Amino acid sequence: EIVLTQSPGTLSLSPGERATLSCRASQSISGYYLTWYQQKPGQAPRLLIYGASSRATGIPDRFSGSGSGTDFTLTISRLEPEDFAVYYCQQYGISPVITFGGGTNVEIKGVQLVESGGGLVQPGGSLRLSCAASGFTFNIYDMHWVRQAPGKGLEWVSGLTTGGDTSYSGSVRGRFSISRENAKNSLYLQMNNLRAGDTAAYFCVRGVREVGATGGDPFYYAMAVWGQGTTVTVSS
Amino acid sequence: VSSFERFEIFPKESSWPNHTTTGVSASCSHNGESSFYKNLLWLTGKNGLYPNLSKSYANNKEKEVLVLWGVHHPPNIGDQRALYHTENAYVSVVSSHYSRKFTPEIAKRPKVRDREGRINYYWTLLEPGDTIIFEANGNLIAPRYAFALSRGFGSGIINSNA
Amino acid sequence: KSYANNKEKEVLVLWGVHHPPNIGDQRALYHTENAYVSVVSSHYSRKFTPEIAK
Amino acid sequence: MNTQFTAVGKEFNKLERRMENLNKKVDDGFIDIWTYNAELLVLLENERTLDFHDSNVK
Amino acid sequence: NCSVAGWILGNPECELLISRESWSYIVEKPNPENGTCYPGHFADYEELREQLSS
Ligand SMILES: *[C@@H]1O[C@H](CO)[C@@H](O[C@@H]2O[C@H](CO)[C@@H](O[C@@H]3O[C@H](CO)[C@@H](O)[C@H](O)[C@@H]3O)[C@H](O)[C@H]2NC(C)=O)[C@H](O)[C@H]1NC(C)=O
Ligand SMILES: *[C@@H]1O[C@H](CO)[C@@H](O[C@@H]2O[C@H](CO)[C@@H](O)[C@H](O)[C@H]2NC(C)=O)[C@H](O)[C@H]1NC(C)=O
Ligand SMILES: *[C@@H]1O[C@H](CO)[C@@H](O)[C@H](O)[C@H]1NC(C)=O
Ligand SMILES: *[C@@H]1O[C@H](CO)[C@@H](O)[C@H](O)[C@H]1NC(C)=O
Repeated sequence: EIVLTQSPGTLSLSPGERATLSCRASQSISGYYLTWYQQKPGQAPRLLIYGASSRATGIPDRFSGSGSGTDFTLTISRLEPEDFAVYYCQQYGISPVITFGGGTNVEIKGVQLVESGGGLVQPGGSLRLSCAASGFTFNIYDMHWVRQAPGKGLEWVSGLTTGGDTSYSGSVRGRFSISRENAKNSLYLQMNNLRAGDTAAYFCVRGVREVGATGGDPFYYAMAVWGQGTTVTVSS
Repeated sequence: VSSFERFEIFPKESSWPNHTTTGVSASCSHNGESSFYKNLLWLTGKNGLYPNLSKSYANNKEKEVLVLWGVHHPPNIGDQRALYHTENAYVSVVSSHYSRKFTPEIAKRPKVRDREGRINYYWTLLEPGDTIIFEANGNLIAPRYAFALSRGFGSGIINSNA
Repeated sequence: KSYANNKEKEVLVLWGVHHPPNIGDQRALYHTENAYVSVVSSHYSRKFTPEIAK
Repeated sequence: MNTQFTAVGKEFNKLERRMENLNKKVDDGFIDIWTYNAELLVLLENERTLDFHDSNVK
Repeated sequence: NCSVAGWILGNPECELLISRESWSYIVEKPNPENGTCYPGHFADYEELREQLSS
C-alpha cells in the first residue's frame, strides 16, 4: 500500500486559531478510506474523524476536514491548549495493508482490551505477546497489531481478517507470527529474530466489523477501539 | 444425478473489482474462525463507493446449470447506508421464463444464532442457450461458483441415522 | 376501463404487460418511467410495475 | 410385478397440507390395495394348491 | 347458515361458540348465507379449510 505524506509533522500556533493539515498520498485513493486520530504522549490514541468529512462519537464540532483523491485534509476550527497532541493519518489499503502518516504535532503557544508481555529481550532473540478481550465478541472484528517508536511516526506491524487472510509488511513478515482465538477471546503474537527496530511501544487494536452480526454496532472503515499498548525492547 | 459438478461461473478475482468482495461473517465459521459459503460472494462499495450493477451469463457448456443468489435484509439501516448508500432496494434477476425483482427494507427480527439480520436465498435452473441477467442497487449475494449438471432419474433422498 | 358479463355465459380474457428493451420507446410512447397497471376482479386482482429489461 | 428404479418419498411445508394429506391418502390407498389383493392371492393360491394336490392324488 | 368467514371472524349473527373447543367433524351447507358483510378477497380458503379439517 501507498506511501503517505502528512503536511506538517509539527506546527506551533496560538489560541483561537484554525489549523489546516493535509495528508496526501501517491495515487488517488477513493475517500472513505482514511481515518484521523490524535494522541497525547503518555496516552493511547483516540479517534476523531473518518472518510475526510465525518465525525466520531463523544465530540465537539471543531475538527472538520475535506479533500478527496490524492489529497485528503483535516482542518481545525479552533485550537486550544488541551489539544496539545500528535495527530495521525491511518488508511485502509485495497491491498489490505494499513498505512500511516508520521504524526503531526500541534504545539499551542502561550469493552476493553488488555495487552500482555511487554518488556525486554536480547537482540536476535525470541519472545511472545498476547492480548485478551473484555466484554464483546472477539469473533467479529478484523484485528491489527501496531507499533510506535517514541515521538515518531507509527508503523503498522500486522493485521488479519477473521477469514484468515493475513497482511504484514514485507520487512516484518516471517519474523513475526500471529494467531487468533475467539472461543478463548484472546490474541497471540509469537515473535523471533528481533533487532533494535522493534525498540518501540506496540498496541493491540480492534478494527472492522466483517459483514454480518446482531447488534446496535455500526462499522466504519476506521478502527473500532485501541488498547493501552506496551513497551518492547531488545538490548544487551 | 446423471451428471453433477461445480464450476466457477464468475471468479472472485476480476468479476468484481469495483465492489469490495472479501467480506464474510463469524457464525459462518471454520474451526472457530470466521468464513462464508464457498460458492458465493458478498459485494459492497469500494470504500463506501457503491456503483450499481448489471451482469449476465448464458450457457456455453451445453449442459444444464443450477444457479443461486441472495437478497439482503439488514437488521439495521446504518449497515444499508454504510455499505450500499441507498435506502432504495431494487434488484432484478431476469431470465426468459423466470424473472423477478426485489425491493426489501430493514426488518428487525430476533436473535437466531446471534443473527437478527437475514438474506433470503433465491435460485433457479438454467438450461443450455438461455441467458440470466442480474441487475442491482446492492443488497446481494452473488455467485462465485455455480453447479453444472445433467438431470438424473429415479434416485432420491433418505433421512436416516443408521 | 371495465366490463361485466351480460351474455350470462362464462368468458375468457387476455391482456399484456409491456417490457421495452430500451427506454426511449417508454418515454416516446407513454412518457413515464413509472409503470403501474392494475387489472382487477373480485377473486383475482393484480398490479404491474415493470422496468426496461434488456 | 415390475419394480421400477424407484424413489418413494416426498416432503412438504405446512402451506402444502393438501398435497401432504393427499399424498398420504394416495400412498396409503395403494399400500392397502396391494396389501389386500396380495393377501387374498396368498389365501386363494394356497387353497387352490391344496385342491391341486387333492386332485392329483385322487 | 354461516360461511366459515362468518364463523371464524366473529360475525355477530354467527354464534361464536368458544365452548366448542373440539369436535367430531364440521357441518356446513353447500351455499352458506353469511359471507363477509364487508366484502374483500379471502385468499387461501382451500388451505385454511384443510388446516381446519380437524
Ligand atoms: C346473513 O345472511 C342473511 C341472509 O342472506 C342476510 O340477510 C339478507 O341480506 C340481503 C343483502 O342483500 C338483504 O337484501 C337486501 O335488503 C336490503 C333491505 O334490508 C336492500 O336495501 C337491498 O337492496 C337488498 O334487497 C336481505 O333482505 C336480507 N334478508 C334477511 C332475512 O335478513 C344478512 O345480511 C347476513 N348478515 C351478515 C352479518 O352477514
Ligand atoms: C337461515 O336462513 C333462513 C333463510 O331461508 C332463515 O329463515 C328465516 O327465519 C326467520 C325466523 O327465524 C323468518 O322470519 C324468515 O322469514 C325466514 N326467511 C326465509 C327466507 O325463510 C333462517 O332464520 C336462518 N337461520 C340461521 C340460523 O341463520
Ligand atoms: C469500474 O469503473 C470504472 C469507471 O471508470 C471502469 O473503468 C472499470 O472498468 C469498472 N470496472 C468494473 C469491474 O466494473
Ligand atoms: C444507479 O441507479 C440510479 C437510480 O436512478 C441511476 O440514476 C444510476 O444511473 C444507476 N447507476 C448505474 C451505474 O447503474
